[PDB]
Amino acid sequence: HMRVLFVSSPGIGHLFPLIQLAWGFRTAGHDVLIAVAEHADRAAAAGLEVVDVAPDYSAVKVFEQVAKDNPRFAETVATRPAIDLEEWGVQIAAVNRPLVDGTMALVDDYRPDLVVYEQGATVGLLAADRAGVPAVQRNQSAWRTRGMHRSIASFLTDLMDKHQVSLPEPVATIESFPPSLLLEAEPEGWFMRWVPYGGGAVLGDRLPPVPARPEVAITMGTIELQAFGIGAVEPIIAAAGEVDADFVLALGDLDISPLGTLPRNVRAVGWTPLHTLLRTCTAVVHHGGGGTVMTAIDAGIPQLLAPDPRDQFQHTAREAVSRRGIGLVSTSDKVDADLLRRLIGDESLRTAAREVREEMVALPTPAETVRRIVERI
Amino acid sequence: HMRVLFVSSPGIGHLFPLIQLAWGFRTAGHDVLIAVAEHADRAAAAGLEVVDVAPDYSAVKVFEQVAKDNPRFAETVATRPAIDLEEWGVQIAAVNRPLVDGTMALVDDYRPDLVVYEQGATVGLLAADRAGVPAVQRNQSAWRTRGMHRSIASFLTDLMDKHQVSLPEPVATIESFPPSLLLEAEPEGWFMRWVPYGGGAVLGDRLPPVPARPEVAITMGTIELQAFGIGAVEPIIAAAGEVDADFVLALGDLDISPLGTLPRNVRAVGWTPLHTLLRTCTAVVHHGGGGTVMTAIDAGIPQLLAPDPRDQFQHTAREAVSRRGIGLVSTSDKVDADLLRRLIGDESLRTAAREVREEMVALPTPAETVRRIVERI
Repeated sequence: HMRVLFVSSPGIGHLFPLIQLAWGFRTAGHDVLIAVAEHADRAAAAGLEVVDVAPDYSAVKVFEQVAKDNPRFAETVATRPAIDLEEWGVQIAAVNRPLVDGTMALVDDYRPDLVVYEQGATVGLLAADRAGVPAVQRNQSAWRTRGMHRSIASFLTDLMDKHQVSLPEPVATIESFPPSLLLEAEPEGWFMRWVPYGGGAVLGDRLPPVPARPEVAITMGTIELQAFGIGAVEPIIAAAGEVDADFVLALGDLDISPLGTLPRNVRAVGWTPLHTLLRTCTAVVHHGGGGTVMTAIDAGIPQLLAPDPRDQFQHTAREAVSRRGIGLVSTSDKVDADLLRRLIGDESLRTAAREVREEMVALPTPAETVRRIVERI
Repeated sequence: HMRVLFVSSPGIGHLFPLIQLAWGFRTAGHDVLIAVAEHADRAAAAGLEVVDVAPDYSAVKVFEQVAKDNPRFAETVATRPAIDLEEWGVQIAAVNRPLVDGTMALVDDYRPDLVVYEQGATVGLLAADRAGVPAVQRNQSAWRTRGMHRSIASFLTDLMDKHQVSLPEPVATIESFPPSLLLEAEPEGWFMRWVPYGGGAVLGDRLPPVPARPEVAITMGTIELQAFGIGAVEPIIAAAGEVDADFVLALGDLDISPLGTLPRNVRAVGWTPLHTLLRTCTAVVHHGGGGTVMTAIDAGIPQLLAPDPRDQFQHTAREAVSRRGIGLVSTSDKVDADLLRRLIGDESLRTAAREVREEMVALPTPAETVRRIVERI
């Protein structure tokens, strides 16, 4: 019987792919606690206990750290898209820094027997050293770890001296993507079936009705929405109204009006978990998160990755999708009618999506992975 | 791979002990949906998808329906404590009635492969018949099922004709209480380790501090409080005032001002999940729900059951706690200093509580139970 600690640093997509593992551990009878520094209420709403290890976290202070430690990062590495996380070390370090004091304090109080952390959260690894216990890493997308944690730690040495901690290696790394979506393996890389989680939902007095014609979903994460705004979507909706398919627009629960008068074959829909919405869908157009890519795979439908041109974090997803052939890649500004027509019509996309789905289902479930983890330690 | 439907009828204690099973199924890769008729938001806050199968549910329309089907009930059976759930058939039927149309509709749309329902939710069993699939029952306390479902169904004949359904037997019944707390077995009764669930929480910037002195938890549930009122607890606190020990008063989210000044050895505390609170407690005084009894066992501490004298559903819990010796029984009006002193000092209570805890922990976890259920079907 164990006390297990889940560590998630701030950033899009970081939290949710930990939930199934946290529940897996709880339903196996272990004590489970999550440490986060944003969206603590979101972790609670998955029925979990959460400690906010940095109530004073500030994206502005994160950038001041970077300006201090690498004055030229902003006008160099940051202007082009991430292809390797280690080169973003100075910044990931800046993100991890404000979490350190509180995480160390938490590890002292809670005395975890194990630490599970998301990839971008080196603090997870230092937490595991402070406790002297095994750490298990959780990957959200196609990003290879390589030397990122050493790079990151190099920018946190004052903090590592203060807490007398050193940098260990995780005993296992759990991928989100199936083998054929990855070209290079992680050290001690473990594969795990993706089980979509998007938050709980009161769906209504019934299940969402099955639509007259099976629809194409155009969806945008409420956090990806804040940054780029509604500007991105117009050119996609405009494209859609020139296509032989019915489209459904899932922009969360945002005011749909300032877009304008929606094309007759595009209908807006209130928020539901993505996986709920896709059971009635034939394809999906989205921003390009690894979570979504996988949730689309779970639906066995083809997809189109169309992030805004200014998203610096969409590369690794794109290559995976292109190379394996489960979908199409473009940018939000570049989407046209012909591309959407190809999404619905190019059968080789569906064949692949279905083939990968079959590949992913054969992989260990969260429940089985918990079991494998316990045995390994 | 299966679609699994969870059915919970209105009533204190009905929903929560389904959560661990729902999570267990989801983490094993299955589709999971909860059907409720009250507190749909609570089920969502455990990260699940919920359908409200009776948006117009009314405790008042319920009371009227029994006042029609059995006018003598309201002043006979309802005035003395349930010793037998079957005797309450007319009312349990009334409670299930408004859920039938919606649940039948849901089963047609969702096509579940398996139904899991809490004990007082006969509709679960009719839903399983509609689908032609196995049902598994979940018990929350010591109540024996015996002939309750047949008695309940006998009041729902018009609705069974309408939906062309018959009443099946569950293929298994999952107990909340461990063997030595039970005198009589369910047919195909299975035992399962209790893993406390009270809802997620943002605990703060740290874990609740370990207190100066070890404390006796005086607790009462938020919904339990809406029924009985906050005055039902003055006496217990007054008593505590006169005991050379320390108490922590935990009354959910409730405004606590109506109790006025508290004795210097009783301290109020904001809401956390029960299991979190009891980590540092040495004993617990509570209203007597089966969930709470089991959460106290999981803490391995002795307990005192002090329900309001007007709680008609207290009996089965009482006998289990008395007979096994894991705690003391009284009513809220009757609690005195000497009884509290006994709670803290009678070592035989701790020995038994610890003994039962060891018995419970050796039972199958919810993860292992899911696995047993799938094998059985």
